Amino acid sequence: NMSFVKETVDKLLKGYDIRLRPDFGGPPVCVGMNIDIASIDMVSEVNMDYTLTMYFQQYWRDKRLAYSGIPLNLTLDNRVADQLWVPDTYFLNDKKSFVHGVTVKNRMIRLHPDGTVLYGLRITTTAACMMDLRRYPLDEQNCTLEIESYGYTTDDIEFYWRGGDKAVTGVERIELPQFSIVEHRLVSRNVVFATGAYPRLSLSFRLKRNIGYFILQTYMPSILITILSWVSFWINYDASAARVALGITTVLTMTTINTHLRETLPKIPYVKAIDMYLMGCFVFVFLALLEYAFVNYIFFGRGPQRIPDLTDVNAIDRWSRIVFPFTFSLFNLVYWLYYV
Amino acid sequence: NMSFVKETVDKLLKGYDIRLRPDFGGPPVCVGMNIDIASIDMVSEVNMDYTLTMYFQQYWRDKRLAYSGIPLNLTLDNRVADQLWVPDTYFLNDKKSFVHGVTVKNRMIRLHPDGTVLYGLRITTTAACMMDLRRYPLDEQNCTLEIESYGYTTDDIEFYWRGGDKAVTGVERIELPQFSIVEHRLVSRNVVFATGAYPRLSLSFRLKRNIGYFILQTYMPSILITILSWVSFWINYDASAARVALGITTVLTMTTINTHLRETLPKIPYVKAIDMYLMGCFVFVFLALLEYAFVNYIFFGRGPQRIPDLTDVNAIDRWSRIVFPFTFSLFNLVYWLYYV
Amino acid sequence: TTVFTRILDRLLDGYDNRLRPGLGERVTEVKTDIFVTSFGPVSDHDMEYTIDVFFRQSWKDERLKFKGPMTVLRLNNLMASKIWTPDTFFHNGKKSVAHNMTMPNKLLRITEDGTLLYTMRLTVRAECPMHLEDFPMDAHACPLKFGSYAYTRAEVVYEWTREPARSVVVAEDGSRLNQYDLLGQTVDSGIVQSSTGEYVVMTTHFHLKRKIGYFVIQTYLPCIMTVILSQVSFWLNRESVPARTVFGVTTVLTMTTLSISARNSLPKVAYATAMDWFIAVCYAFVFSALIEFATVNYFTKRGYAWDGKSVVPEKTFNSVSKIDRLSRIAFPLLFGIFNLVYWATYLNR
Amino acid sequence: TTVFTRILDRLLDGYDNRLRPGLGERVTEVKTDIFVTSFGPVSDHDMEYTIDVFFRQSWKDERLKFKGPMTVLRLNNLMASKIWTPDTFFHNGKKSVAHNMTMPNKLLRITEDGTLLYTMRLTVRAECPMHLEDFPMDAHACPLKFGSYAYTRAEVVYEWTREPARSVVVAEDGSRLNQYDLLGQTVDSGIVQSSTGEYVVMTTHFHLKRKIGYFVIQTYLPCIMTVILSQVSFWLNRESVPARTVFGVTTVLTMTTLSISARNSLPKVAYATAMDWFIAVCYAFVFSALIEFATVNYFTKRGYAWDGKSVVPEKTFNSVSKIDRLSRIAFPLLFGIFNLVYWATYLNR
Amino acid sequence: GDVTVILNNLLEGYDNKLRPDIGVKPTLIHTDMYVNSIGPVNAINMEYTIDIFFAQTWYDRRLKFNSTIKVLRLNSNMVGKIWIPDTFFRNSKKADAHWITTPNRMLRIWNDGRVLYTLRLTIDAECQLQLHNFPMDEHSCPLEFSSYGYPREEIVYQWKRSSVEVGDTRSWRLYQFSFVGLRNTTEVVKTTSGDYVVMSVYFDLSRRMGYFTIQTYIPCTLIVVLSWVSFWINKDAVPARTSLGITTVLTMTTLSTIARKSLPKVSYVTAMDLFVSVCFIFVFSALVEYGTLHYFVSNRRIAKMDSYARIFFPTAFCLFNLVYWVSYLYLG
Ligand SMILES: *[C@@H]1O[C@H](CO)[C@@H](O[C@@H]2O[C@H](CO)[C@@H](O[C@@H]3O[C@H](CO[C@H]4O[C@H](CO[C@H]5O[C@H](CO)[C@@H](O)[C@H](O)[C@@H]5O[C@H]5O[C@H](CO)[C@@H](O)[C@H](O)[C@@H]5O)[C@@H](O)[C@H](O[C@H]5O[C@H](CO)[C@@H](O)[C@H](O)[C@@H]5O)[C@@H]4O)[C@@H](O)[C@H](O[C@H]4O[C@H](CO)[C@@H](O)[C@H](O)[C@@H]4O[C@@H]4O[C@H](CO)[C@@H](O)[C@H](O)[C@@H]4O[C@@H]4O[C@H](CO)[C@@H](O)[C@H](O)[C@@H]4O)[C@@H]3O)[C@H](O)[C@H]2NC(C)=O)[C@H](O)[C@H]1NC(C)=O
Ligand SMILES: *[C@@H]1O[C@H](CO)[C@@H](O[C@@H]2O[C@H](CO)[C@@H](O[C@@H]3O[C@H](CO[C@H]4O[C@H](CO)[C@@H](O)[C@H](O[C@H]5O[C@H](CO)[C@@H](O)[C@H](O)[C@@H]5O)[C@@H]4O)[C@@H](O)[C@H](O[C@H]4O[C@H](CO)[C@@H](O)[C@H](O)[C@@H]4O)[C@@H]3O)[C@H](O)[C@H]2NC(C)=O)[C@H](O)[C@H]1NC(C)=O
Ligand SMILES: CCCCCCCC(=O)OC[C@H](COP(=O)(O)O[C@@H]1[C@H](O)[C@H](O)[C@@H](OP(=O)(O)O)[C@H](OP(=O)(O)O)[C@H]1O)OC(=O)CCCCCCC
Ligand SMILES: CCCCCCCC(=O)OC[C@H](COP(=O)(O)O[C@@H]1[C@H](O)[C@H](O)[C@@H](OP(=O)(O)O)[C@H](OP(=O)(O)O)[C@H]1O)OC(=O)CCCCCCC
Ligand SMILES: *[C@@H]1O[C@H](CO)[C@@H](O[C@@H]2O[C@H](CO)[C@@H](O)[C@H](O)[C@H]2NC(C)=O)[C@H](O)[C@H]1NC(C)=O
Ligand SMILES: CCCCCCCCCC
Ligand SMILES: CCCCCCCCCC
Ligand SMILES: [Cl-]
Ligand SMILES: [Cl-]
Repeated sequence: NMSFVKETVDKLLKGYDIRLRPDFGGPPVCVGMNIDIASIDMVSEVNMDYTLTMYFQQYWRDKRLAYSGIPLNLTLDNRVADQLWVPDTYFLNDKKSFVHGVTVKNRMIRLHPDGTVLYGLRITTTAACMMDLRRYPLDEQNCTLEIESYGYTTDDIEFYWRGGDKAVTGVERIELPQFSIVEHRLVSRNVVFATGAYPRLSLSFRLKRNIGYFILQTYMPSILITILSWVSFWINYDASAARVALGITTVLTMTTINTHLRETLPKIPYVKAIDMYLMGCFVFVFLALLEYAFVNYIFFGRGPQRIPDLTDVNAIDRWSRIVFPFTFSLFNLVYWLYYV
Repeated sequence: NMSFVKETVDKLLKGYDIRLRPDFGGPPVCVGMNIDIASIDMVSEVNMDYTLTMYFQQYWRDKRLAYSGIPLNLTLDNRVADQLWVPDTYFLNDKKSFVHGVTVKNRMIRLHPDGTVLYGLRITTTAACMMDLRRYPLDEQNCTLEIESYGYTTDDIEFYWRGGDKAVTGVERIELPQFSIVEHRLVSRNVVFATGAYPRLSLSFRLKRNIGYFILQTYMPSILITILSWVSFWINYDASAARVALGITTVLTMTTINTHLRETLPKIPYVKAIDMYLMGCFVFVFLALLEYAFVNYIFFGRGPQRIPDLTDVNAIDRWSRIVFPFTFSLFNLVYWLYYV
Repeated sequence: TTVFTRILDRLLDGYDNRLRPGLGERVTEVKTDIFVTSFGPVSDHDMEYTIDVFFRQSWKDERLKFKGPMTVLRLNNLMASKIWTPDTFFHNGKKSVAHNMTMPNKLLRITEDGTLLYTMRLTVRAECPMHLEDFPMDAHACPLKFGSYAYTRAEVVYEWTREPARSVVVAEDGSRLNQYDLLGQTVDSGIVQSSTGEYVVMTTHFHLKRKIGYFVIQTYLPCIMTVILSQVSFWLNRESVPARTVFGVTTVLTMTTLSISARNSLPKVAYATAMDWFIAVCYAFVFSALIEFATVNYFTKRGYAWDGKSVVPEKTFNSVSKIDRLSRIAFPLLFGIFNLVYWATYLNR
Repeated sequence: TTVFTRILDRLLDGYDNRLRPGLGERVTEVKTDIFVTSFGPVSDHDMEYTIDVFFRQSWKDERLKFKGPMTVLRLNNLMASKIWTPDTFFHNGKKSVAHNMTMPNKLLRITEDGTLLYTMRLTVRAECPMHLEDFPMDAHACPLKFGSYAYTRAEVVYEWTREPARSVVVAEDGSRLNQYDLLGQTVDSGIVQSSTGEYVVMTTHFHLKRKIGYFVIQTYLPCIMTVILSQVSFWLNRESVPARTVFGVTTVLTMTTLSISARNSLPKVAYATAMDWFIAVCYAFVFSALIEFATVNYFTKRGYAWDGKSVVPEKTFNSVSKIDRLSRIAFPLLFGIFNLVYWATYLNR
Repeated sequence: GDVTVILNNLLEGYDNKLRPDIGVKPTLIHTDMYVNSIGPVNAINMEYTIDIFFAQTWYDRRLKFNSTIKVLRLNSNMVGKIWIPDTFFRNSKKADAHWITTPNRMLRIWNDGRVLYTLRLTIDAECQLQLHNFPMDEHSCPLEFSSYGYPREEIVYQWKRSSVEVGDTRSWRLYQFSFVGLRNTTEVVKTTSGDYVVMSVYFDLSRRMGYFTIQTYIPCTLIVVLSWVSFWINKDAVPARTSLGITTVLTMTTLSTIARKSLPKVSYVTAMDLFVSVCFIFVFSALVEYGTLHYFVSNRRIAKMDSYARIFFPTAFCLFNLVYWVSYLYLG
């Protein structure tokens, strides 16, 4: 029996021209593609890319590989893929990709009696997606994978998603610590370069950044330090040592929070929503300390000489006890409505 | 004319045994070497290595490759190198190296009528050099590139810097972010191992670090904090809150400077010149704060019971106003003379 | 099928890929154009930039002429490795990638007259020397130089496919820069001389300008406000010795915290950048403010401040320090003047 | 050239590299020696060390006997890939490097009687299990074990070329260690048992001791002085409540800054090291200094200090705290006792 | 030699592209595993490193031979000549065999056709860590493998008597975890190209606690206790109590920066985050307590708020610790 399979396979590969595509000179060869996504990781804001591991399958019919007398779908050793024609599929936004090779090259070739070829690869790719992080950490990112044919134009090869919207699976099972995959969708279109028009398949995800991390690490420490800076407004004006120590240490603490976050957070060198909130909180603690310096100067500098009254020391503190909590609430309302 | 060249090249490689060196069984083949240094990058103190990109040219005569009737120097496709004998040149202190392969392998073969072979490679190597950082950042480093034959002993191969001191170019155009190449040197010698004696060429650079960055960021903040702690000697003894707050915050500031410099500077796990200066300044702010506690104890502890007098707090403070600036200047004088 | 198969077999019959087209007769001329799909990240620490391109080269090879119904042989890399192709390399290039996922990203097209079109997809990481003395207000022209590796200009020359400006094209969405603005590219051709001969170099200079808004909100504004806080202590009464001392030292510690944080973002160079001088000057103003109070406190006669009830004729009270009154003008003015000189110097370059 | 080519072509005629020499007749004995050109960095974070070696192996293959003008065939890797070589692998080896610049860094030499000398230049990264409970006063014996992968001891055995001590040689200037001292080496041999049989293992242990000077000046001395500084407050008058309160908290904040910085440099072990215990005890001492003042401040009757002129009648003034007087002795003594016990525990062993 | 004759005969007419019993029955493969070391667990990348000797045994009737020799002990030379199962590791982020000094592979063929194939592997395997109980978190990191292209009708894997063997666990690179035990399972996973027999090994890991107790839990507790010193200071000591209150807040903010030191930026609250945050609230409230006390008593029962704070703050922090440690060390 196994001789008949051996004879059949030898017959198929004898005289096989790997240089010729299926249906050469005729209709373009239709290639169907499915992706099973094993994982997504290393979503990099700094490098503007994400790393994707997937089972990339390609489907097409090669009548040269049709066989009869065997009611089996012949799975062959993956090294037979080198003796067969496979599509020249490439990913346009791919920066660094490899086919896994333990314990062997993670590749599959499965023939079918009608001549259909199932060609599977296990690929980890680092795909580039431009990220707009001006709303970070409340940003939402759309990262794609651009599947295209390099050499063959639309006259020679055609791409489609095998299974329609069900072509890509495993997206719902992905666990990203920092993102939630809101939606994924599939697009089939044609792209024109200077060298011709090529089929393109596009797989796009929508990543929404999880905010719970930044509530505990950024916003709550900043809010609580800002509120502490208002405690000086309820301290007697004569307590210069107390209010100055309270004011300048909150400024130092806000600096400590801001400089710590500059290290742990990704280094994105333009202004983001996270920067505006930290700068806004730093202005409030800066102004709260300037409030006492104004209060001290009014009592001592302009005392013997003899909008709040600006001449009553108690009025300035009582004014600040209302305005500073009120403006900071208004600052948050403007901040969160503009970004959420 | 082009068919004549093809037959000429075919005749040269007919019967050519790649396993046999030129003049096999005879005198050693002389190999002359030129280096065009493209760049030097990533001079790493942590890894004790530097990365060098260069055009590495090798010159030798192979009588098997002599051709006649063609008044031209044949530049063949770089793949012809695989069919020719080339020296087994290696770099002893090379940690990681590669030949650039975009768009093709960056390799040159140029034959000459008298059998001379010009073999070039564009090599990026991370050569290792141990750096003596005990005087860092006021240190000079000497990083070399050892060039040796692996299999052939001095009976089989001979190296020489082709062109004398001109054999290496592009050193004067090197721009290092942290160093400045004082000079470079070419040395030819033999090295003996247990398996025989081998020829060696040595290219060494002398690197002198630039301290302009460390003056503003490393030394001056420590100097200003040390001077700042002397302000305590000009404040009255009974101002305990003022003098202690000044004293202990300068200690905290020196700690902040020292611990953060440890993170930002290269992780060198032994004592360097800079570590002594930071520790020396940390001693001065420690002694300045300790000076007040001595003054406070003399007035309040030994007061009711009834080199300066050691019984007058004003005398101790006035004594400290001179000795601390004087000793710190003396410490700086001894430090800078020792390391410069 | 058979006609195309016979042409493929006949093309390489008697063909020597070790010889460039026209060797010993004429100069092999290569037409080159670049499509930049993404101008990738620029690293100031490594002084390098990444670029993703379609590198297209075209030349004439009379040995590859064919006659048949087809006018172009849309061939793969399998045939391209069998024929002669230019040994083009990037002079300032670093570790670069010729992608081969899932197959070698190369195409070779042969017209019936022997013209070859040879494109490949590359990710080129290239050196970009940087002079960061104006950091973060610096502008750079990152180069991209390429040419033959082994063939002198008497053997292989390079030309741009079209006018040099239009021979390098960047995709509309192909700017992956976070800290820079790509202002455009300058394209030129030249000659370089080496120990091995003269070579043609094709150069593209991508112009970048660093965006300053982040450094304003992360470093410049916090440092300016810290200096203002130090100078605002001049308005406190001179009898608040613990307050003005704590005000002085903690501002110095605040500047130290900001100074260290700023230098972490700065590339590890040895000269002084524009941000270094701003920080160093802001350090001097904060340092001098504490010494200003040290002088003021030295002349404070009385340990009690004004009681808020008694009048001071012109028990007695300390007067307002003349050092304080002058420093209320000199320190804000000198820092204001410095900002005018600093910002005019570096924003006008 | 023809004569020498015929000798080389005759060696591999009817030669099966799938079979070890002496198969079915004897055990293949491989003579091994190592020349350590450089003992590279030891990485605590990876539990590994790098070593650059000339790994030399010698054995007898009677199928490669020859006759000719020469007595030794100084060959290359091109010939070596055609013959049988030992499948030596490093048992604790991580991702190691066989250098290929500019050519494979291997040499093969065949004497006329069939003896083969086979040396390769390698960068061996080997696992070094480190128990850092005594950090930074810890010492390690990093092993370098190697042997055959596929052949048991009944087929292939390894022996040192010379006496085992003299069969591993370190170059005079090879030490690339920044944080360790290479005290010495121990060379041995043995048998390792697996589910697939018994295998010869050749073992070298490199004895390393960590240098402590950097940690003394960066961590121990600043922590000791911070503790001394906290106990210095015991000599301030009890009426200086803001002074001693700020003294207590800022030393605690100073200890926190030192504690966090010290742990950032260590490998990310989740158990307590020696340095962690020293810092923890220092943290407790600084915490206890501020608690001591709280007790002292609780019994301070009067808010004013001694005026400098009135005689204390042993208006009235506060006496010096008995808690302060005891703490001036108890705290320095207990910290000194702890230091003597701490340093004796770790420096001795 | 007769061994050369045997090897040549076995490869004559042998097609390595065809699985043994290709149209007859599934090719049963018996797998072993020797774990050389389990490398560091990388929480940030949600992966761990493992180094194994991977052994696979199967019968190939094309490799039967008749001779006095009963087993052909070969090196990696013949691995590429015969059919080899396409075993890959499903959760492998990155894996590599070893090639120094030669391919670290073994091939033994018995005269009845049984084939033993062994190779050394280093695998970076994905492990999704649930860090809710960090640093008291326990994990069971899997290592899955199966055939890449052969479904269960063609290749079946099966554990041997000793499925997974481990050597000296004390020599492993588990910096932050202690190895607890391992389990091996067998399951069938349905994919778009068929149903595959999947073999899993689970490595139970428990995080070590010693570093976090000294570094975070004790210093954070001492800062909270130091903040209570304010309640025993006279309320007239405005500079002393304000400086103590705000400096403990600054210290607590400094101590909070190491809570998420080596963790991915997850958005749930870990056990370490809950403790540090509560400690921050306690020192925050101690400073707010004095501000309220100072305002009503002087800057205008509340006049006795210090007496209440001397009891309530230690009691609430002791009650928090009682609930915190019971529910994270015993209630899981
Ligand atoms: C895109 O392009 C990239 C390239 O840019 C491409 O990657 C390349 O992929 C190919 C496969 O398609 C790889 O080639 C194979 O590599 C196997 C080993 O891979 C490991 O080692 C690589 C370095 O190879 C050196 O060392 C091995 C032994 O360790 C040696 O065999 C090699 O010749 C080579 O040795 C040279 O260099 C060393 C120094 O390095 C010198 O010391 C030495 O003297 C010599 O000069 C290394 O690069 C690999 O790492 C890469 O890949 C891994 C994944 O695999 C990845 O994780 C890494 O990150 C990294 O990317 C890896 O460590 C090698 O075994 C294969 O050789 C087999 O098979 C080929 C088939 O053509 C055959 O030609 C060989 O002769 C050999 O035959 C086998 O050998 C078996 C083992 O001994 C044996 O069991 C078999 O029986 C058979 O034995 C022979 O059989 C013949 C008859 O067939 C007979 O005549 C003989 O006598 C004998 O019996 C093969 O070379 C290549 O390494 C990859 N390169 C890179 C840079 O990654 C990628 O795939 C492309 N992608 C796409 C989608 O197209
Ligand atoms: C992330 O970001 C990317 C980039 O923005 C998003 O990708 C885009 O997604 C949308 C939604 O899925 C895509 O729109 C669809 O495109 C397909 C394919 O269009 C192609 O093929 C058509 C075949 O008939 C062809 O007509 C198209 O030609 C266009 O241009 C010509 C002029 O040149 C014009 O005449 C045509 O009308 C087209 O505009 C093109 O070659 C298309 O079939 C879809 O049509 C459906 O929806 C429209 C809605 O009006 C409806 O009218 C139709 O009847 C039909 O129901 C639709 O247009 C878009 O192509 C994607 N773009 C890219 C660059 O990929 C991605 O969605 C984002 N991800 C997430 C998660 O948000
Ligand atoms: C680095 C070292 C610098 C050393 C600088 C040393 C500078 C120096 O020596 O200043 C002294 C003086 C102090 O002025 P200030 O107003 O602070 O002090 C008053 C001054 O001492 C009067 O003389 C006192 O009156 P009297 O006659 O005693 O009744 C008065 O007593 P009272 O009315 O309060 O009771 C004091 O308050 O300052 C200047 O003149 C400012 C010049 C510009 C100084 C600019 C300094 C930056
Ligand atoms: C961390 C240590 C915690 C210790 C907590 C200890 C808590 C505890 O019980 O303190 C009580 C007492 C306070 O001593 P201290 O000298 O600080 O307080 C004096 C004491 O109260 C006298 O009784 C007062 O005189 P009188 O009789 O009223 O006229 C005197 O008033 P005045 O003369 O100033 O007007 C007070 O100053 O301490 C000890 O005896 C030392 C014990 C050993 C201390 C060992 C310390 C290591
Ligand atoms: C790994 O799998 C094997 C089976 O392949 C398990 O061994 C079985 O254990 C059960 C226990 O009830 C016995 O009934 C079977 O007879 C065993 N089969 C054997 C030995 O072939 C083994 O326990 C598993 N290891 C685990 C779960 O850690
Ligand atoms: C170096 C510290 C100087 C502190 C101020 C001194 C003022 C002296 C006025 C005569
Ligand atoms: C009476 C309260 C005094 C302290 C209040 C501090 C927080 C104010 C938030 C509005
Ligand atoms: Cl080291
Ligand atoms: Cl771990």
